[PDB]
Amino acid sequence: EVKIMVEKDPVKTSFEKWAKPGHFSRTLAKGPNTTTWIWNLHADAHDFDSHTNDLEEISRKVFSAHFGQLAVIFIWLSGMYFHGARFSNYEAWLSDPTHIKPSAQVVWPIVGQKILNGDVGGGFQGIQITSGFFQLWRASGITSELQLYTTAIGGLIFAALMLFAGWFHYHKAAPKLAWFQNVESMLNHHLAGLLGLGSLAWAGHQVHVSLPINRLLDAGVDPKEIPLPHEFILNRDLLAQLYPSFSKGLTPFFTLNWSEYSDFLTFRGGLNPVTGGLWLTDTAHHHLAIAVLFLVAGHMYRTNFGIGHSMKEILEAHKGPFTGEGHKGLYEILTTSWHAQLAINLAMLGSLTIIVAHHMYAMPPYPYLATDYATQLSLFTHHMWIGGFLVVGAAAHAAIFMVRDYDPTTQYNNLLDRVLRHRDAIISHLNWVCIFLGFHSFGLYIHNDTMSALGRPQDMFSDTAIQLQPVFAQWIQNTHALAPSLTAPNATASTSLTWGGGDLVAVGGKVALLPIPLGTADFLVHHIHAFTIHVTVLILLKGVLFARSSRLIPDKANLGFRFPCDGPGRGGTCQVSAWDHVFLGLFWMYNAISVVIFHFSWKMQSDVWGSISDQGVVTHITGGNFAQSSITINGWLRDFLWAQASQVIQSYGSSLSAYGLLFLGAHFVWAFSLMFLFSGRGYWQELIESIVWAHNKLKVAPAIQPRALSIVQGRAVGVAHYLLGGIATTWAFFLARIISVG
Amino acid sequence: FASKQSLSYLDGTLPGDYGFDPLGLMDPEGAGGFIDPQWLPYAEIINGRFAMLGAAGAIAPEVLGRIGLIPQETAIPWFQSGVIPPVGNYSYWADPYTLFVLEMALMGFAEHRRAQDYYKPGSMGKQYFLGLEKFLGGSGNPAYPGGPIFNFLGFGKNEKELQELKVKEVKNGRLAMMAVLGYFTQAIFTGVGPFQNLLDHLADPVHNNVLTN
Amino acid sequence: NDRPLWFPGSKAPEWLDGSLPGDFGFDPLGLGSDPELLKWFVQAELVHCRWAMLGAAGIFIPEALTKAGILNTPSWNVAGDQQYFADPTTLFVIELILFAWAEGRRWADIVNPGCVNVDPVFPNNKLTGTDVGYPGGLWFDPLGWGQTKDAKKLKELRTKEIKNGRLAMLAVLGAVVQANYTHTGPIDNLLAHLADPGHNTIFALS
Amino acid sequence: WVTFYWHWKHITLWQGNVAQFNESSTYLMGWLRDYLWLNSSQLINGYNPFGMNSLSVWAWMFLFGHLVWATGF
Amino acid sequence: MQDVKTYLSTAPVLATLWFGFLAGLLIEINRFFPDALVLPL
Ligand code: CLA
Ligand code: CLA
Ligand SMILES: CC(/C=C/C=C(C)/C=C/[C@@]12O[C@]1(C)C[C@@H](O)CC2(C)C)=C\C=C\C=C(C)\C=C\C=C(C)\C=C\[C@@]12O[C@]1(C)C[C@@H](O)CC2(C)C
Ligand code: SF4
Repeated sequence: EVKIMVEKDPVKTSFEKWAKPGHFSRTLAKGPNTTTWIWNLHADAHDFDSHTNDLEEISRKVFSAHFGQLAVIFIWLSGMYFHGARFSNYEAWLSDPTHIKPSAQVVWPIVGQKILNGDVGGGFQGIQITSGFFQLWRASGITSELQLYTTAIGGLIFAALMLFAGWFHYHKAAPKLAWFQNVESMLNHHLAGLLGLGSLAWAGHQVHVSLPINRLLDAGVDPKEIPLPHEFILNRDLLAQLYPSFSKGLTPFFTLNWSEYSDFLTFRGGLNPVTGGLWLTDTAHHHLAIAVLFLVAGHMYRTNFGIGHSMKEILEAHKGPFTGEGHKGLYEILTTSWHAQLAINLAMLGSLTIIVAHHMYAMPPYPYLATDYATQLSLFTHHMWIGGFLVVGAAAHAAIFMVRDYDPTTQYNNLLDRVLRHRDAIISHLNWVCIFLGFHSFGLYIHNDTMSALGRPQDMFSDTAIQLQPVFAQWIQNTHALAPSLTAPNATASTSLTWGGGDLVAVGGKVALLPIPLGTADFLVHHIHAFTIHVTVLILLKGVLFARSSRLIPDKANLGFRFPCDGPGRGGTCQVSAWDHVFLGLFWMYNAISVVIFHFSWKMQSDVWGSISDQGVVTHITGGNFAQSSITINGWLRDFLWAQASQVIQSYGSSLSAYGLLFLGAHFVWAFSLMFLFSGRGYWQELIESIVWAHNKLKVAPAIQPRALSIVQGRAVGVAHYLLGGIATTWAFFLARIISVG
Repeated sequence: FASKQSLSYLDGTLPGDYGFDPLGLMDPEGAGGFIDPQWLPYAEIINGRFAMLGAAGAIAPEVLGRIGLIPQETAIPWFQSGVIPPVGNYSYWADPYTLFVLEMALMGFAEHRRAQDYYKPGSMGKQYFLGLEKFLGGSGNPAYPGGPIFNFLGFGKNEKELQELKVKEVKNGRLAMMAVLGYFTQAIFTGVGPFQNLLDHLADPVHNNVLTN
Repeated sequence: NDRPLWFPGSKAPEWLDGSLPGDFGFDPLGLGSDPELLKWFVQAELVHCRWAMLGAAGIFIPEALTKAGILNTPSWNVAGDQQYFADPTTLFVIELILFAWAEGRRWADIVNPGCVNVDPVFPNNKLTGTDVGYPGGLWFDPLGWGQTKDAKKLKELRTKEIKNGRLAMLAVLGAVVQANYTHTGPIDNLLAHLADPGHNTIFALS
Repeated sequence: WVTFYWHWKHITLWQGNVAQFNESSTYLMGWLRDYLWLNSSQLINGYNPFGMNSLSVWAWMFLFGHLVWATGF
Repeated sequence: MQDVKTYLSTAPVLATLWFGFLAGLLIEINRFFPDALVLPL
């Protein structure tokens, strides 16, 4: 049944298809009559399922493209490591991580840009990075530039390797469709092999090299006197000097008496009191448990060895009264369509990125991470944006599947059919709840603004006037604050310091974390978050459901997934496809994520961070003005935008000048997007004729006739420039603020 | 003759055709790349040859130095001699790295000719090899070159005894592969050569077997 | 049709046939696929191996004669930082001026074969070469060698030449690399190696 | 653009330091920092958690404008 | 080899080669002749 399947040498490697630019699609392989050929070439350059029709070639192309992407990622990683090795103040940072700003990039002195190499400390001059790579290397046990150089080379090797594979499995030994379809063995190997063995190997590295080196770094010894990471491998006695449990050998693990490993396999909440990060003796135990979890979970599905589940008997068995014929006919969907898999994978990966961004700020896993505010803010914002993009991509690919892979002749299996058969109800109720949330979230802010404007603050929705204390979040905080005493007797402390329990921790001045309060100003913004998320789901789900047909256009699936409009008739049918719904949902995703990152920035600078002095007095950065000034839009205008934007604007003539330049650059790009977002193709196509006339008058008429951008490319360009401008503006503002004041 | 069913390719032809393949790595349906049924027997053959050549040399110094024949240069562990510097190394007439590049230069000639005889059977008997152009033609299977040099004595004349010799060779090669794997592993949980492990097991197995560390 | 290759058992590529000297079928990347580029690359390699012969003879022999206690010329590395009657820029300008003429006439010979053979001052000298790259003539071939039987005395000599020139190229590149790895002369490398070929090699540094 | 130019020129004339416009307008961040960001300190402070003053109405209208403007999009 | 030259004759490759050569030229000029505001001719 399950076996290796390969077709020897299916495509001769050559340069013939390389000289003919358009070769994948026959419609544009002929040549560029007009200039709307250069555009759609790059447009459908990666539309593998559009060039051909057989799943086999599509799957082979997908495989090789994955290999190329992995090679590019490996080149990126090797470059980051080589820069940390050659142009970084890492060794100087290790001797004083609380007074040396990280930096791993230097600039050539050519045109006066030399001043971008600011004084970061340690006798170095370069741009201050915020990737958090220094903390990651300190937590990994890396303690010398040499140990970076090597791994850089290592990465490069893998890069080449990946490229080789990418060529091989398309040109010498490419599989056939029947091989990719074995999803049972694929999941078996990704659970047991990739995640399980990977976690086990990292737990091994931790428990062997990362624990003793980091412990000796916490004891205050010089990073040069620390023995090399192999002196703890060929000397169990030198390692047992810190964790004497190693003196007991590998015997406790095999006699099930491994409760004596409590030295390096701990269960302790809170953060390390000197590094402001998690206990590596805890993360080692965590990885050791996760590894065996994924390993025993990688034996569920059936292969050619008789035992195991089959993910078709599992599906059909779930078929209730309310839901027609259950999950029947879904195993046929997710093994004969690459899009219905990409949708689920993108949705789950985006949600997981959001979970990661929420967890890492609250439980700092790297030493001296919660101290460096710039890194902790960038790692939140970047990951939030990535997740917000991935979820919209999931929506788009679900729409694509519904448009050109769905068919009813087999989808009489009343689960997808049933949800398709009450879309007019799903979207109606989602619309109503969106309206309700929008009103009961934004009208409260408008109320507060009008009251504070009418000289009557006593009628506001503040924490002094009518209160809206979120009781459920407070109860959850109080419940997790008491867990290490009742509902977690073995855990020494709560999982995080953000819960109301616990106390403050300092890393030499600046504060790392403390219990976070929750008042009305948090109630309002959480409801605003819910409202924006709901509107985004509304747009995307409406597009996905009405991707096939609607009352307006009953044969929309014949038109396709991507098309501008079905005429100016029926009153007007502009922006009626699913691609246009993704276009419209990108802006609301941008809105939502921008509000989230503003929330996080202000709340952290106001109620979390700061610099404590002796006797315990702690003064936050802004001064705790979030609970009172964030209830009115004017407060977000002056106390957040106007006030905090005072660092970037006056950064000229300093090491933070590039942020001040990119502020205005991103403003220009954002405003430039409006030219494409507001205008239309006809005006520009007409205007181009009056320029072609002047060209013909002087015999400079090009042979590739200059047509204007299509109605869909205009929208694509507009949304791309809009997102670039907005995100780059927020990037520059956030960095120029937090680098100087954090 | 058991532990698997002779599905469609382990009929009984090859020397050592015990019909054992629970995964199906010789299945001729998907065969491209390196797991075709013509590369796997060859790979097993010469991996077993190298294991037979290594599982003897791993113990030879340690067992010879106990007879007092060799001077006290024979590293009682097979690994304290150059092959791994950090756990001990012996000083020879040259750097281990120049020894390594000399070994690679001498082995490139020894291996590229064999590769060309596998990929191109009749070749390596046409191009004038320097000095005495020797008759090293591909006399039959790329795993049994025959010849007046690779068969000094001509041991094995007709099909019966030659097939017996072949199956003996593949069985000894599998045994030697398992032996060198055991060397590699038990050099970690003990910290001493394999012959010393055997001696300490002969001392008393109740307190010196694997279940003591 | 019988000829030895750079890789026994392989097949010579289609664009290589052993007609031109020094041919061993070595062209993995296919850099000489079309003849329009082959007729250029052969001249490139010829001029290259000749210049490399000259450079190797200029680098290695004076170094030995300096170490042999005979000559006293400085090392080949720092022959630029010496005392000559004119600045290096002036000598370089004079070199370029003198070389423009020769290399232009050679270029015209390569592009249009035979278009440039007669002395433009005394129009009777008439260089005697016939194949591009081997200009012949009393100036470039005084001893008459070079005009012999069609093959086995000409082709043999030309391949025996390119065989030496490739070795010279490798040797001079190696001298260049060694003069930066080990900051000594190229003959000191050989001396230190022969003194202890076991421990004295490229691995004796890192 | 015309009204921005006129208003900044005359603000700097009436205050007393014409040499702020005469020197901070030749680049573009000067317009964003010395005209827009600087002259907005009493506008947005028309009302705050500490009270309100005569400019409050404008501090409303100002924000109002933005809303309507954004709704156009 | 002919198709390699044809591919190198494409629009993006010639564009990036030209713009990179021009960037190198301008960068060298500015590294050797910096802060040029008035033509001294
Ligand atoms: C796992 C990730 C993933 C994968 C594999 C795909 C794969 C695919 N997508 Mg898709 N997509 C994704 C994520 C992904 N997408 C996400 C996250 C979104 C949400 C934004 C979308 C939104 C989307 C739409 C709306 C469409 C696709 C389409 C496609 C198909 C053709 C793509 C193509 O030819 O593009 C070619 C690539 C380009 C033309 C590059 C454009 C340049 C980008 C827009 C700018 C990049 C900016 C950069 C970061 C910095 C700018 C500055 C610098 C340039 C100077 C292909 C199957 C199309 C289709 O028809 O599917 C069949 C289609 O219409 N996707
Ligand atoms: C600031 C600009 C702005 C505003 C206010 C809105 C408002 C709205 N958009 Mg929206 N939109 C905008 C820009 C804006 N959009 C842009 C630029 C785009 C392009 C990407 C879109 C794209 C877009 C899509 C694709 C969708 C929406 C939807 C919605 C509605 C969500 C329902 C809701 O929350 O109702 C709450 C409404 C408000 C908070 C408006 C203010 C109401 C005030 C507070 C009450 C005033 C009291 C009283 C009535 C005044 C009487 C006056 C009288 C006395 C004279 C809502 C009407 C969704 C929709 O239709 O869902 C229903 C939807 O699907 N929009
Ligand atoms: C010309 C040359 C040397 C010239 C030396 C000169 C002028 C001497 C200069 C000096 O005297 C002066 C001036 C001053 C002295 O005081 C010092 C020096 C400086 C020493 C070397 C060429 C050196 C050139 C070398 C070594 C080239 C090696 C190229 C190889 C092996 C290419 C192989 C391939 O191209 C093929 C064949 C086919 C493809 O399909 C595959 C690949 C691999 C791409
Ligand atoms: S978009 Fe194209 S189609 Fe839709 S209305 Fe405007 S013009 Fe008519």
